[PDB]
Amino acid sequence: GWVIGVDPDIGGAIAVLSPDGSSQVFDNPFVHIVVSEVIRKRLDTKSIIQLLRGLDAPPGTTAYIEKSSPFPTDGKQGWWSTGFSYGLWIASLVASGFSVVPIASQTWKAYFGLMRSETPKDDSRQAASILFPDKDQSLKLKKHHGRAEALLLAAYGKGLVLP
Amino acid sequence: GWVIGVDPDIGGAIAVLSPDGSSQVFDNPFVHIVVSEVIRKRLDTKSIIQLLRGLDAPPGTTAYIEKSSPFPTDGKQGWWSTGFSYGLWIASLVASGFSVVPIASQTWKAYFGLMRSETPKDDSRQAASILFPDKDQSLKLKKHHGRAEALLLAAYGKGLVLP
DNA sequence: CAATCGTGGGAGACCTTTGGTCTCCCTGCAGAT
DNA sequence: ATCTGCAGGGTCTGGCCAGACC
DNA sequence: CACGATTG
Ligand SMILES: [Mn+2]
Ligand SMILES: [Mn+2]
Ligand SMILES: [Mn+2]
Ligand SMILES: [Mn+2]
Repeated sequence: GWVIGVDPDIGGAIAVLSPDGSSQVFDNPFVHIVVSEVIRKRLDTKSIIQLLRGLDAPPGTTAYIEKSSPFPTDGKQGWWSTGFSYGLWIASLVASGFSVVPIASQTWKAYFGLMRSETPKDDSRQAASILFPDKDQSLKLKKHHGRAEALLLAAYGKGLVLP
Repeated sequence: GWVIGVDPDIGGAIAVLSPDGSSQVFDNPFVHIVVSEVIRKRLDTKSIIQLLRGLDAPPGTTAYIEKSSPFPTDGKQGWWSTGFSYGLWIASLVASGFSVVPIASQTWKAYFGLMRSETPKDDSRQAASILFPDKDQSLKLKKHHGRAEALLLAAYGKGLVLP
């Protein structure tokens, strides 16, 4: 009954579903660092691992993480950060005792009927609100689509269905 | 007394130096996976974690990892893998109780006088053989330059000097 | 703070800082000795 | 196996093609 | 997706 979902990008989130139906969602911790004399956001390694140590999810809990698949038209910094966020999350999840199952974005979108949307991030927040109504106040901003994708990944791995 | 050096690429290595002067060097564990219907080498996350947790180095031991600096002329997959390997190693080292200090490749090269070499991989192997003569049999192949790079990073953090 | 937009990008360490100069790692294939 | 050369590249799923996505 | 802006 324990399922973890991870949206790994810099505005992403981690969702935890418990066997009693309750859910948690945490924004991905980040820090500001200096790269090439400008400011960049990067995931906070220590806060991520400290977040995972304090979860009540037992070892062997499956973590469903979105498969890294950046676009060819994305720049090389987008490719680096997609890879960096992917490896940092996977290593943190494996070291915390969790079994990592990568899920393509096409898989959970087709599962919830979210393919070919004009507003995919808004539809994600709507679908996660319907699946997790106690998280509806945590999904009202446009920036909360990372929270929704983490919830939908965990909802996919748990086998929940929309009404 | 205890210093760890990490060369994070797919042919890289991790070197561990003990306060009695002895040394160990392990090739980076990897697996073959399928990406876009071809075979790719990716770092073996679970084997890296259990390698770090089998070390006798106490928690708080500083792990010097080569700083990520892919070239602008490198392709977007090289940027992805450089980022992925960097984040996978950093999260693995932090979760195992080690403190991570990134070191630019120019830093330990200048400290050992290896800059502007026409055969830099050969020179790293010869420099590591002189610093760690019980690893001379483990540095005889050209592919062993990742073992040398990890040994030299660890030698930089320990303050060793060449004769 | 929160949202929107347009394009896809290096980064780093000294030298003798206040910018300039110069340096450095790879991946992913194919083929050959 | 081990080394060399060279240019810098998507990847995925639902069934080689088609069409989808961060 | 990232990055480096601009918008109120
Ligand atoms: Mn995502
Ligand atoms: Mn996201
Ligand atoms: Mn290296
Ligand atoms: Mn290397």
